[PDB]
Amino acid sequence: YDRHITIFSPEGRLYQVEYAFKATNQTNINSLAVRGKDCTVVISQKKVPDKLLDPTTVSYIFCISRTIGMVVNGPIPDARNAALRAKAEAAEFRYKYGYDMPCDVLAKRMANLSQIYTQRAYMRPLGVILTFVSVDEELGPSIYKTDPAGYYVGYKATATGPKQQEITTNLENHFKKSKIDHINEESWEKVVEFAITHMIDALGTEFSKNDLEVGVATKDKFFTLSAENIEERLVAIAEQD
Amino acid sequence: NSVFSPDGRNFQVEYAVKAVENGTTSIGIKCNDGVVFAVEKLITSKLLVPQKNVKIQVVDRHIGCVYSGLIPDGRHLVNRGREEAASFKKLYKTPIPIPAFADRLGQYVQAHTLYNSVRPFGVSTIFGGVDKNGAHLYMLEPSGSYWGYKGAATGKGRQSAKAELEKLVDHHPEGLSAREAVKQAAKIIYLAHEDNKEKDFELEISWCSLSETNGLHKFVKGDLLQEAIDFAQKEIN
Amino acid sequence: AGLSFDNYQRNNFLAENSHTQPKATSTGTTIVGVKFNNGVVIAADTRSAKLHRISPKIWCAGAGTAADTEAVTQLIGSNIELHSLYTSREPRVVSALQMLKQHLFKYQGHIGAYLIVAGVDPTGSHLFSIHAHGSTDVGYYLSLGSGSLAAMAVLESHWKQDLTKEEAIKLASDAIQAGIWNDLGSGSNVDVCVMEIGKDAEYLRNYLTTAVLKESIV
Amino acid sequence: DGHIFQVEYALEAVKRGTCAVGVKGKNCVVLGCERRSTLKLQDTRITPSKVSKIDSHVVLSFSGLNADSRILIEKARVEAQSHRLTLEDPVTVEYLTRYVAGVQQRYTQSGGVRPFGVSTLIAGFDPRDDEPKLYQTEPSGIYSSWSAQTIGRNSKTVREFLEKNYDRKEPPATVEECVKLTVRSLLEVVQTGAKNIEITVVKPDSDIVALSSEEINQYVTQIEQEKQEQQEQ
Amino acid sequence: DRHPLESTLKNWETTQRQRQMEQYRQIFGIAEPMKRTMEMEIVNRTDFNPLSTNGSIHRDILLNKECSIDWEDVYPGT
Amino acid sequence: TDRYSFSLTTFSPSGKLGQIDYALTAVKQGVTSLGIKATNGVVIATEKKSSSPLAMSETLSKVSLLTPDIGAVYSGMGPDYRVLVDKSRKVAHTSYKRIYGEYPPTKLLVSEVAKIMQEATQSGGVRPFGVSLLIAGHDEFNGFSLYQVDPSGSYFPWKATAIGKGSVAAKTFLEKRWNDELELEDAIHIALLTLKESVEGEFNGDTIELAIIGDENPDLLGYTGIPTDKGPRFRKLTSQEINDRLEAL
Amino acid sequence: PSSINGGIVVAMTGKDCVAIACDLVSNKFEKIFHYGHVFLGITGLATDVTTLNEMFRYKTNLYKLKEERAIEPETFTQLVSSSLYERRFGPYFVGPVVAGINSKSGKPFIAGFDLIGCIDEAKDFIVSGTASDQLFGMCESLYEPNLEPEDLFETISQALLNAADRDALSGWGAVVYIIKKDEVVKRYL
Amino acid sequence: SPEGRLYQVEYALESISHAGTAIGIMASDGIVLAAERKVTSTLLEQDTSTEKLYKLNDKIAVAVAGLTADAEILINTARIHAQNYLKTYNEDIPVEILVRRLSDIKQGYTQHGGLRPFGVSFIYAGYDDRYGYQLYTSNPSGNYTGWKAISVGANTSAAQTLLQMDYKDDMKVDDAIELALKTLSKTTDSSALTYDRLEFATIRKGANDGEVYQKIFKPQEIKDILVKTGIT
Amino acid sequence: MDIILGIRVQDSVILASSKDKTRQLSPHTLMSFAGEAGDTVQFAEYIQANIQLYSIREDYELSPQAVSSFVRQELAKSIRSRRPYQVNVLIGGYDKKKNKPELYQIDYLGTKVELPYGAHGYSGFYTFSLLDHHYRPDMTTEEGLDLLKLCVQELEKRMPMDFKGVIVKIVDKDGIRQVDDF
Repeated sequence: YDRHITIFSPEGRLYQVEYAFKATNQTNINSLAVRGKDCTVVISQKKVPDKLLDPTTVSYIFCISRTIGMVVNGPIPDARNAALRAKAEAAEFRYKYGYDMPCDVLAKRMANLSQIYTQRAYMRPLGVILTFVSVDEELGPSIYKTDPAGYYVGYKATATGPKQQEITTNLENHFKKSKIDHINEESWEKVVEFAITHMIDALGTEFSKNDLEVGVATKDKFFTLSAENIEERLVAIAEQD
Repeated sequence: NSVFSPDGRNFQVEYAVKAVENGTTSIGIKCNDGVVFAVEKLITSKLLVPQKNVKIQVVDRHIGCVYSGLIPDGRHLVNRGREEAASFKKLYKTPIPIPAFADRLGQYVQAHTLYNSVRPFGVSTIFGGVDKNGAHLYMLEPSGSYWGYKGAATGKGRQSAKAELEKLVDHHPEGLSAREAVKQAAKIIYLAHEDNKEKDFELEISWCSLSETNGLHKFVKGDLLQEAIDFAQKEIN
Repeated sequence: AGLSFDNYQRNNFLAENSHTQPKATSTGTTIVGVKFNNGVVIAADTRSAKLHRISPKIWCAGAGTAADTEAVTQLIGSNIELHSLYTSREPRVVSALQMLKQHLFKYQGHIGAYLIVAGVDPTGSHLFSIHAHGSTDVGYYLSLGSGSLAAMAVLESHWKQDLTKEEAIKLASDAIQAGIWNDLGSGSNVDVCVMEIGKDAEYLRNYLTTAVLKESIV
Repeated sequence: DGHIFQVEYALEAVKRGTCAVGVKGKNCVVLGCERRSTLKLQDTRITPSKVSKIDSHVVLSFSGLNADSRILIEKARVEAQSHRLTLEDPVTVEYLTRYVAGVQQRYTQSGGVRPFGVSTLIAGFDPRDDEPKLYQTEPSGIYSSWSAQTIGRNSKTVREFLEKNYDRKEPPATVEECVKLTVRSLLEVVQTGAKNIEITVVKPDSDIVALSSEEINQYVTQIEQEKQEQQEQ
Repeated sequence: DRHPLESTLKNWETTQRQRQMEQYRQIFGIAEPMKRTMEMEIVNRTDFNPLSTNGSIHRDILLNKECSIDWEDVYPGT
Repeated sequence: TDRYSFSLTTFSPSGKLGQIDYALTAVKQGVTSLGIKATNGVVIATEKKSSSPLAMSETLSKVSLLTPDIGAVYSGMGPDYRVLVDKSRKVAHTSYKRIYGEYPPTKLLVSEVAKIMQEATQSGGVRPFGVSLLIAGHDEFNGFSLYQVDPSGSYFPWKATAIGKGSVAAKTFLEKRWNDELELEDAIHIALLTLKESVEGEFNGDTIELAIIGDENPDLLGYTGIPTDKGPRFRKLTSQEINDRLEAL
Repeated sequence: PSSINGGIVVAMTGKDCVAIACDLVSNKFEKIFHYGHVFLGITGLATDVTTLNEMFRYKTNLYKLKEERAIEPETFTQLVSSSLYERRFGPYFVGPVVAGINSKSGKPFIAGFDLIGCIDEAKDFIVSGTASDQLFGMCESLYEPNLEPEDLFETISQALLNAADRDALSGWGAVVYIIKKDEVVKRYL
Repeated sequence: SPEGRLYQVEYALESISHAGTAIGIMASDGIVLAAERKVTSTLLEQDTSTEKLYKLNDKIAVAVAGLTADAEILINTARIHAQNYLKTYNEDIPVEILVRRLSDIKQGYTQHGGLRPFGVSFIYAGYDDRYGYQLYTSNPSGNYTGWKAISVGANTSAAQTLLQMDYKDDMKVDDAIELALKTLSKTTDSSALTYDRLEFATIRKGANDGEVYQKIFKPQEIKDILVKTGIT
Repeated sequence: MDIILGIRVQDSVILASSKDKTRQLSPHTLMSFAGEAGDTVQFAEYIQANIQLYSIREDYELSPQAVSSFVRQELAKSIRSRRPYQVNVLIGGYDKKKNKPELYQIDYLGTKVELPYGAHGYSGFYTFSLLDHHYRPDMTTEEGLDLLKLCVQELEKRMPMDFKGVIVKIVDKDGIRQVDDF
């Protein structure tokens, strides 16, 4: 009974949650996010290498209402279900309180729902880590990450997936050195190229318009890139250095 | 009712997919402006009423379904698909986009994979249609996990069938026209039955194409089916 | 649960059978609000307390049934304190406006609170008024209650863009005191508060044969 | 849904609860019971009655769990008074037995609740009737009508003794001889004697009587010298 | 006869959830309201203990009342 | 033998509840938090050992303000603490403040919190909350207090306590230090010393969270002119005021 | 109690003291209840006067059990104000007049309410009852700030004696409670 | 549960058997309750906290052996019923009506599937006019028994031995104090006894003016009964 | 009309009513009432059902005060909603702990008084001037019946309607006694 339901084990553990955490490595996808000066940028390794699939239908970047969006990793069904829970709450906070749902409160609100499934017996945790990004009217560029236990924290930059230790070490060694606590560029054209550069450094593989998914937040909108805009940013890295 | 495992895998989905592996084999082709659905039957007896018997279900004027797994589970999804797409008409006053239909069924099937009191649907569906963007084709699993596709196949015959679906799409860089797919799909279903040919089965094919069906779903009958059989028979011979 | 109607058919019967009912306290007398160069001002008349706080930076002036103005403002003052604590951001005047509009629309004028809402938040400065219907109004200056025609008439005559603190506090006081020169000798003084966009909200109070001896201890 | 063993096991707790016997008479009904030892320091002046009124004309006693017994007596009391309030005549002894059977069967039918560890005797007269009524209900929600019955600890040896001294065609001839048989029945089992016997006697139209420690002594020092006279014989 | 708003507010909370779920059906399809009502069924079914009167802490997260008061949360009818 | 339906936290054969001891083991594994009552105020304290070096560790406030004059801190399940604290803030406004116009005493509000922990142990199908809470605060008549609450919903008043990982080394230090004289200034210094024994990361104004329910603070009320209102007794030590006091160590 | 909405209460404050009177002696339909040191004069329907007595006895006994201290006049003022507002739509037909001494400061307190719980706090005197307009005229003619305990009794008793002066015997009553920090009294004048 | 025997309720009766010790003794003039607080650390505050003894109204008190978290929910449920009885009947709740209501709630958690039983045994003291002074006990099974002198919790049987060999039907309340304290000092396996480790309450007739008078003790009165009784 | 009359002497209460219309709540307590022909009978029986349920459940008599306060509570609790209907209740009992006869009147709004003698019915205006001159705390039961016979004769002198036949009942240490003027 100690491993089938979310109840304290002999060592004070919850094994159901450790199993929802292993579901977050299931897709073999890595995602990366960085704050700029006026933007926040998120990358995901699209990875459809060997199939009859239709890549304009395989995605893990979900926009939430207007100015907010997220990358999910973990199984695609639980990712879409988490997106449904994230778009309904941003839409009804905007009804109740008369202003646009701030990302900090959406991350808290998704983390508190995950505390239900983390205490109840008859409900299962979602097997996903949710990485919310936006540019707030107060705190500016924002990253917040939520996990199957209902824990959440804001970030300067973050990585999630099988290879997150590599990406996080390369990010840390950059912020440790430039000492700004964000990527110091005035436009999203240079923060996507920093993000793709440091992702290609960490995975050990170069990227194409077929290995990449990219989303950008700026204070007017969250927008996913099309594969032709990723093509400009690949041509621009290759041209620069 | 048993809901996570040491691999982070949903135990009751490990069981519910075993039914798909024992269901009737089927193929869907996304043609250059349409979808073609094709299937192998299980004629255990002549008692099976021909014509009355059908595997490819109408979900809406522009949408169809073929599925492998437990029959009441799939019948319930076809019934919920008929409710779902009709709910779109009754508010948005237009036919539903196929990716919206596919997401609504993915969210529906995923719902039962959560709680320790309901069953993961033991059925894989291939579904698709033609809409204001064009043709679309999607395959949905017992896990809830679905995605778009150039062509797909599922049920008993899946490995020989998927080897032939690659031999379509690697061989033609555009894929294929709706009237070519009617021939080419039948080649696969009689080929993938190689390990069961000590029993016989009926070919059934249906389609929707913006040109060849006016963008409305129709069955493939008579001379086209007979020409596809005369193709599939010369190709397997 | 909640606000009950327990004695609704009994009190209609008691009032029908001549047992004439106690009278609720009605504040009919003027409230004004005046937006200015760096903030907002609101003020009200007193006779025998009419300014209520939703949050340190968001204040109401009340008119109509006095217990309803104190009850709804402090209920929304609880929801907004809880919402400020829940979100960890300073509360917004537009949140107060939505909560009051939604709440007075739960009721249907049954609750008789008439309300001028003014404040500051991380967006800037704001000034609105809610009626018992759940109707809303917005403006650079507003008034409600019995002095409202005379107080608005003065506010149009004197208001400017770039109006400063001392000018606005004079004008709010003259806009009330025109509304008290009409029927003068009944009330006096003016409660005013001033919400400077960078600073604490500032509140100014009154700104002008031996009978029977049977006994026991209890 | 539980499992049926739970009903057999409930009934094993009923066997470890103290003895209770009831008998019909020609013109009365009696219930009587093995009242446990009152422990030293237990308060005499309020000591539990073991037999309980449901109204003036229905009376009940149990074996098994004394906690579960409160709840069935109190579900029965509220049904009796709510019935009189809603239907303008007092509850019949069989209707009360059908309501107690209804709740006992409800806890035996539901898998989310244990069934009561309580069997009961239920006795009385119907309103305006002089046929004495007697019943027996069980953890299973089953019930039956009786002339004489016993439940609880050693109840088989009392059933032996009743089959050796009572006749369905010819009850103990009048309310005095009900007491002789029922006291002598309990004296087969209650080895500490007249402290441990408790008896309550009911007659047509709402007369109900608790016999004191003095009358049960008068019956025990009547049955005892009849035993001596039979030993000298 | 009766107070005008007596029944208007009697059914209010269920009337509001009913209307919220009807919009979720219309916009997000059949699955989303079914998911919400299943969680509500699990939380009403499981958390029965007779002495409870604060409802449950988890239904406040599902109803989205986790930091907001009605007069009905100030005055339980009891 | 148990087998008794789906009931959780059931009685083992030795009479232990069992599930709750594993919740105390979750509490015992969590990062230390502690508090001290002085003569003129109370202190509450904890450590924010980081969940990533790229995190904004200002977004996870481990110390929370239940109401003006009342605060809190914990060890164990952070999600469980946060939900108990959204309910604790709500129940103070509903049951007490909206009837009586005052905020509830610490004795009252600790019973309200402990009730939710007790009722999550008697219902089926919910594990205990894996947290121990400290609550500190002030009231007109009762004066100042510190409380501890365990997963069971048992609670008690303390003079000083420490919960979570370091708690035996912290409680031997607190008995060796606590005295009836204490001024709030020296109490903050004893709290800073005690977390500096228990810390495994770096110690600075970013890795320690520390607060105090002491004097009234009218500069924090956010408004002036009503004479009576006292000013929330809230002085959560920001990282600079902490680094000023860490100059002493 | 008949013509019962005519029942009156005068409340008044003096140097470290208070005084709540009410017409009756008849010692019938008494309307000045004590909940520890706090006194609640009630005026209006005798059914609501006694319903409210039981209701505040319930709430105060629970308060005293829960909180381990008696209810202070301010907290009783808030409790009666919120509790009367719970009946917003069919209110109690009353004007309560709370009184006592705030036990921590030693200060006098009085307040009155309207039927939905609005608080009148006045630092001199308070009146309630449907025809007491005459008695407000009386009391404003004769109050003086900071009166001593026995002269407080003299002024509140002269307020009462000047009211309704057709018959001062048989149907005349005035229960002058005088409320101080240690001992409270009840004169049946 | 199995073989005609309750297993969880037998484990709840075992759960109370660690839970400190509590005695109650009745006398012709009134009732004594006394109890031992289990916890001791210099940092746990010894004034203000009722650990064991609780008022339900003036005339009725309860002593707890068991989980205090469990006890407090039942105590509040009885306080509501006692004031709701007083609001209904204008007269103080008879002690039996209260101990029956709490005993039924404790049977309800014993039978219901989802619910563990409450791990608390209560001794009740109170006065009412039906029987005068009454002393009762109510265990985790929901059964209740009336007693002249009783104990619950740790060393139940050893304490009931000393009550049985010292008690008399006609003593007054001052004689019960020395026996209840000496019963505790003979029942404390904890090494020695102190004014902070005790809790005490008495219910008495007072002025005979229809009074009932509970005497909530302090660290000053309990110190005095210790040195008066024979420990210093 | 349907007059009720109640008179309290040293050691009895005498309850009287026009020609049913009383309940023995306990063998030491009564409740003669008057009002609208429907709801008063359901209220009288609902009161008898709970008071009798307590009487069974404890085997203990609830005091005349405590049933009087119960009756005022259930009347208030059923005046909420619906609308006030015309009813009056006299509770006449004997208290066996205090050794006193007791008489409470409760009008339809829930106003509970305790007075020497009480009536409901508009011809009651005749009786109060007759009962102010003779009422005495020291009276014995037969002085009670003598007061009553004066009242019924003057009620009859002033009522040519069907006022014939009061039903009269006495409550004391010996319980309910039904008794005659005749």
